[PDB]
Amino acid sequence: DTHILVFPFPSQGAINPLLQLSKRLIAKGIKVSLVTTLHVSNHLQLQGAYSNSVKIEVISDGSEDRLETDTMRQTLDRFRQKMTKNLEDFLQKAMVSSNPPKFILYASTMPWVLEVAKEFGLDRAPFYTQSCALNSINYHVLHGQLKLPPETPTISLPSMPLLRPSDLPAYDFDPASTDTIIDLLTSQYSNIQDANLLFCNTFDKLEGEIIQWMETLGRPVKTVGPTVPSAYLDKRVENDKHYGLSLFKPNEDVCLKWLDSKPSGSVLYVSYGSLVEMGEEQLKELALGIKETGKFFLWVVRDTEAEKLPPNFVESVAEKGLVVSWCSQLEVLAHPSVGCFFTHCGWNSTLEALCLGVPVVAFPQWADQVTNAKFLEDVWKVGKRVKRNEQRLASKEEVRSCIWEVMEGERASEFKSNSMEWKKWAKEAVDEGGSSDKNIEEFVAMLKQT
Ligand SMILES: CC(=O)N[C@H]1[C@@H](OP(=O)(O)OP(=O)(O)OC[C@H]2O[C@@H](n3ccc(=O)[nH]c3=O)[C@H](O)[C@@H]2O)O[C@H](CO)[C@@H](O)[C@@H]1O
Repeated sequence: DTHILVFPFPSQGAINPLLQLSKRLIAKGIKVSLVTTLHVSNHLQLQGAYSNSVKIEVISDGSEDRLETDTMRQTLDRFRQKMTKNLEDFLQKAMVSSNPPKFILYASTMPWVLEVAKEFGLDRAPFYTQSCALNSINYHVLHGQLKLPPETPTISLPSMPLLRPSDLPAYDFDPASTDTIIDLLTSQYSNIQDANLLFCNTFDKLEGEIIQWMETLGRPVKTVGPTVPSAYLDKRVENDKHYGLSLFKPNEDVCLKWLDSKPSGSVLYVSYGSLVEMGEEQLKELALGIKETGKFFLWVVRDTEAEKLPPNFVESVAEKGLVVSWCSQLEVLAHPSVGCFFTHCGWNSTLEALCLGVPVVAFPQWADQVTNAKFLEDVWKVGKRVKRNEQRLASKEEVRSCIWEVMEGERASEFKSNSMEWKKWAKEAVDEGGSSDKNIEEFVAMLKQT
């Protein structure tokens, strides 16, 4: 049996991509052990009931958890120190077992794992879960060719589209941690000389030239994305309709029946992000702008954010809008009545829109969302970004006009045609013989040779 370890960043918001990749690997005959923390094992249902199910290895005792008194630097230092010892202790045992691991695939945000693997003589590779465009930006910040505030009005990197400073990732949302955040991201490219491979959560037709640029750094690059459940793509992995490893228990849904009565391609699905907080002022303009379009809309917004909606808003859109606390985003985007997706452009949501063929109204808020939005509008051409003013407020007029332009304007047919092409190309990449399937097959072949 060929056995490997997968070690994602141990957070709910960061583990889905390699859980999905793990499922593609076990479908090809690889035995996978998920290395993780007590916290993740307690909050997620990771155990499958089958012979080839991902094996869960909890290697921590919770002492690596953040304390309320920490600066981000202190939390990161304690995590690295304790998890370095935890991984060393785990490999001490695993490397002398009956079927020792032959490789460790780890999140790119834990670059310290490479030095542990190096000491043990264990093959290893980081997984970059975000876009390949972010790899180029972060690499250029590490090597001095770019700065956190761009020193120039325009940015022309190699094999990339032109970027304005507003298109660059915004991580100054927490000004005391900005320096720590940039050091961690730039540290993901520092030790790649010793990586067996570099894995990226993207596909060749989506970021081909950037991937080719990344291949000039000296190491083989394997695109294995999009990491979206097989049911919404190639359908080659039996009932894989969710991101997790345990059996899928669907929630009671009020969204699909409502969508069933609406005309095909007519409704705007709205989500500004499951963990994004929006100010009352901005939420009011967003709400009224959607209302002014007169379109049917399905807005998913969590209970603590829903309390910030204007009074009488929900009652005022009783006819055209369904505002709910939760829906299955994949099932909503796959529904034929959904014709546009108002999104914050998180990388997960970006790939879901591309895989499901839905045009977008882009409303990025922080981090890599701004760069993803730039690509959705200006490179992939599946939608438009909401214009904000000199105070960064997107007005209700700016929200309404953007929605109308994507769904009804001169380029509306272009966006739908482009969305349909990307859906076809994303499915092709992960289906048999595709660019991502080939890379996965190549990895599995390499593992079979040890
Ligand atoms: C790529 C990534 O790591 N996350 C992105 C984003 O979220 P991301 O793009 O992951 O967006 P969400 O947090 O909204 O979604 C998380 C997951 O929950 C699902 N979902 C969400 C809401 C809902 O009602 N139902 C549902 O099923 C989505 O399909 C997705 O798979 O997180 C940050 C937002 O602060 C971004 O900076 C990240 O780039």
